Amino acid sequence: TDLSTFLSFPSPEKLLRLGPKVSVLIVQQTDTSDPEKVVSAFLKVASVFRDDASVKTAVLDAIDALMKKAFSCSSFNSNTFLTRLLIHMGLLKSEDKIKAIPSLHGPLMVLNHVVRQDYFPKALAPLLLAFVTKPNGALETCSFARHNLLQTLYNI
Amino acid sequence: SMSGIALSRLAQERKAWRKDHPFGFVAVPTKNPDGTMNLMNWECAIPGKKGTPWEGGLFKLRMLFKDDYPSSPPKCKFEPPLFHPNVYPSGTVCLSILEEDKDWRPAITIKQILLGIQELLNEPNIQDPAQAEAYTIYCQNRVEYEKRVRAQAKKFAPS
Repeated sequence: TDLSTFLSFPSPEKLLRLGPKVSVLIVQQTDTSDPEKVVSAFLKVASVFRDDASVKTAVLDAIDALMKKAFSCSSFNSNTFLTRLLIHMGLLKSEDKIKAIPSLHGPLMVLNHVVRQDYFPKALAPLLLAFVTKPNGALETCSFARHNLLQTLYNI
Repeated sequence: SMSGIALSRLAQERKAWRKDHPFGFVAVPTKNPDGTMNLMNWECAIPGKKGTPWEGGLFKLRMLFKDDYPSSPPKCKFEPPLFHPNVYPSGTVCLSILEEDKDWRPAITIKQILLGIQELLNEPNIQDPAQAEAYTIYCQNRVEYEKRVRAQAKKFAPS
């Protein structure tokens, strides 16, 4: 109902408004077995991330709920998740030729957190490493988030 | 919307290929459920370039042509998909000459296409991958990579 207006036009404000149960809502109004689905909910929520304590907590909790459930469902294929994820972030080209998200600071800040979590399948690390560490990829500079991510990834 | 010109070059292409095609290579028009030929959908095979770790493997790919051909290049898809940095998980091959908006020409003949794809196997364009697995292994552990390729060639060797 109202969660649908947040997903159409992600916003840090609209996010806070969903209330203390955004964790449960996102997990419910989302098909956590379809890789393409989860990727969309991930990127969207991830584009709302920000340093503000209020928001930061909300976004990372929602993601934890979303991905924890996703990576748990046997039917869910993490490789497709990653692959499609790299796709939407415009790191990995595709056949459908999907139009990549505008900014990448949000997903990269969330990915560092995500990757540090247990629910994250460690065999995905290197694939992600290779594209986040791809020197000529969409990533064009000395990102701050990029360094932490990368550091965490090699550390794995 | 105008396949009359297509079925025409596909017919002289079918001929040219027969008078002289590369060794071990295969390229033949599939058969329609009725029994008649179909110069639109082709079943091919490329044997690993000798000396490379692809050596001895028979790699089958499908060649689908649009009603645009030769204005447009065909869609070459490996059946099944192959472990290779420039091959999509779907099987589709990502080569510069198979993109109408790029190095593709109506002059390009099947023999030229299958050969270009044979070359692409040993010499991949890692600058722009179409698959994550092959790419990751290629950059991080280039030796494990070759091992994977050899095991894949063997798996596709004529049994």
